Amino acid sequence: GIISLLDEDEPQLKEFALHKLNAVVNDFWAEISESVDKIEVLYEDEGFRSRQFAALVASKVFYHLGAFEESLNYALGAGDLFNVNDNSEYVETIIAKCIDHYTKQCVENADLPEGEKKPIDQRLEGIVNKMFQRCLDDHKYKQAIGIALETRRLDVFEKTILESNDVPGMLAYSLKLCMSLMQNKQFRNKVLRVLVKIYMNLEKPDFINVCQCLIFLDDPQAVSDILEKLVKEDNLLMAYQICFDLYESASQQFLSSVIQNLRT
Amino acid sequence: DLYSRYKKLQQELEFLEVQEEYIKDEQKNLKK
Amino acid sequence: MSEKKQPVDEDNWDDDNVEDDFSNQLRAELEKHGYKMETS
Amino acid sequence: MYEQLKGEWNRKSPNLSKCGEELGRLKLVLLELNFLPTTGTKLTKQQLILARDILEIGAQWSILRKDIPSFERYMAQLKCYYFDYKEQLPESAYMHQLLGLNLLFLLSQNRVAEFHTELERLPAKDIQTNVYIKHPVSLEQYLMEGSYNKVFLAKGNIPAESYTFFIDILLDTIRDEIAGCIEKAYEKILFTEATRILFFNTPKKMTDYAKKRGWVLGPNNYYSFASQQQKPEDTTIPSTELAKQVIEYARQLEMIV
Amino acid sequence: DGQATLLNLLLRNYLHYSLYDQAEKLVSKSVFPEQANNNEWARYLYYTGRIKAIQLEYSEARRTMTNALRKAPQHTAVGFKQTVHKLLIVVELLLGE
Amino acid sequence: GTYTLIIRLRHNVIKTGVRMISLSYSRISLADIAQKLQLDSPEDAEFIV
Repeated sequence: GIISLLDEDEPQLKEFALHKLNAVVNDFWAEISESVDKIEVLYEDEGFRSRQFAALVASKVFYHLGAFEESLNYALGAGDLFNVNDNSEYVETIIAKCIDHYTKQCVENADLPEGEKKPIDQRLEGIVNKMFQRCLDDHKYKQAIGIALETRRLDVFEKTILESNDVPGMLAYSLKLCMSLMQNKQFRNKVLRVLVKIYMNLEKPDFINVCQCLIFLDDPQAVSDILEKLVKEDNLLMAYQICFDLYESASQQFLSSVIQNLRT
Repeated sequence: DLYSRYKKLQQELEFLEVQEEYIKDEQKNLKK
Repeated sequence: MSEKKQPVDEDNWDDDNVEDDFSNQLRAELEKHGYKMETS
Repeated sequence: MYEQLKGEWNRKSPNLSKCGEELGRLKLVLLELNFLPTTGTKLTKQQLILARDILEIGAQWSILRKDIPSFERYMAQLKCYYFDYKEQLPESAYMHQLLGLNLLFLLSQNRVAEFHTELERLPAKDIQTNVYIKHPVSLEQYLMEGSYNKVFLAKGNIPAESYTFFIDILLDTIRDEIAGCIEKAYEKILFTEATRILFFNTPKKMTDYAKKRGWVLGPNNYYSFASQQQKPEDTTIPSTELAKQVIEYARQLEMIV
Repeated sequence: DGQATLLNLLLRNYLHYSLYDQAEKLVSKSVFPEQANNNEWARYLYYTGRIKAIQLEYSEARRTMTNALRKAPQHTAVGFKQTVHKLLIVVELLLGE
Repeated sequence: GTYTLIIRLRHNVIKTGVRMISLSYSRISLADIAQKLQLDSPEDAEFIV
């Protein structure tokens, strides 16, 4: 019945409309479902007192129609009043849009982010690390180890090696996970080379993971560098498992390549 | 763990996809 | 079996076609001829 | 009691400087209380009976200026006020003669599905009472069949009120109607019969139709031109569509799916 | 099954208080549940059959009237079948046959 | 609950009449079909046809 009052040109009746387009949005959802869609008219009409709320009620109404890109573009263009509420049955409806579209966008941004990159909204990436702070702050880290893979981002994953969860062997068995679920070489060696440098910058430098990564990684000089750190440290008992896992699990050509860096 | 529960379960969707195409091939090949 | 989940609550057909054409027409068509003998 | 209006509403102020203060006065109704069903505070109806009378007279003068799109704004608001199941006036001297007046203009708007939909509204008010709104449904009902002169008899009987703005669109919808179906198997007609069935004896309106279409002005003559010969005798379009359909047979005849 | 029963049970007085809501059932994605256990589908096609009946789409209605008729069990208490047996040839009397 | 759909059948009734008579007879006056169809008016007997 509030569909009739859309030719007023006093925009205060339109904000009286969106005053009624949010709270009782389910019974007239039947009524105006596909009939009238003048959200963009006042949302773009410089009689603004309705723009930063206008895309909210469109993002409500198109949901059970489907229209996840309609309510997703309006979810990004809805501003501060949209994401301010997470105490409903609607935050699950919108992060399943935005986080999924963000990470399947970031598959392309793992392919080609350089050149023809996409205009990622700061909320499109902002509720990513915001809800990721909900992951870090809501005590769950078998998932907070996971969404950091899902965003295809290295430095947030390197960031959460030091969190409210500790490292007994945590963040080490996660590479036993990622080695199993690992897709290609391209994402593999990038995370692989960056974790084993804070493994050397760790208090007790683990040797079997930095040997295993390097035969998984083809660095014929870094094992001569930490091998120089173990000759400089001068204990062949800890210069042992770094070297016989190397002889056991390395290639013949890889040892014939690393041998020059050992002897020099 | 819960993180492997989805990736290792779509892994058998990739593993699952090939087989109907396979019996699709053998469906004509056993005829001819 | 035969449950009907309930939300709300020959001998005949050739005869029924005789009713379909001659539903209510000339039922006692017996004396109209003798009534047309003098009018026709 | 925030009334502001009770002096100039009954007297004819035809599209004068009452309409803008009137619409902003309805805006002042909106700033005080929403035109919502107000299920809480049922006693309070200052927002319902008074503002509903104001909104129905505001619907009423909308036709006096030919405000066609904003007519159904106020009128749709009235119908949604009779959507309210609250104890108010079951009806008035306006609910029939305005709601079925909306039925009478929609009857002209040439939307018959929306014409019939509203019949859930008043199931008992159709025939058994409410002759004034029985008149549009019998009217468009007569527009269904070949009833023509009886429609002009309903132009001899407009009992409720003027209905002039709607019976003039009813004029026009007869004008294009038999301006269209004058083109039938009408073998020859003098300048009397088809002349005086519609409206026009001898103005140059008969030149407007007789030269707009054919049926040329002749020696007391309506010329029956009728070819109806060219478009039949095609095997080729059946030899294209049907040749498609034979392959559409053979797909679901031999090939396993 | 929330796709299924929540639309007849939605419909049951929306028809009795219907007007324009029907177009919502036209644009409804959940018109199909694709399986509704031989009876909710069966009466479902009838509940949407009277929709096109009352909103004047005749020939499309009568085939789902028939399809809604021919999917009902072998039980005797049949008042809804008394209803569809009537309305099924209401619309055919609207169509001449 | 069907009376508002029962009320519109007279269109189909007169289609039945004009199809029946138009099929049956071949050269009939319009001043006979309105009386046989009890139409009370031959002036729109041109118009329904």
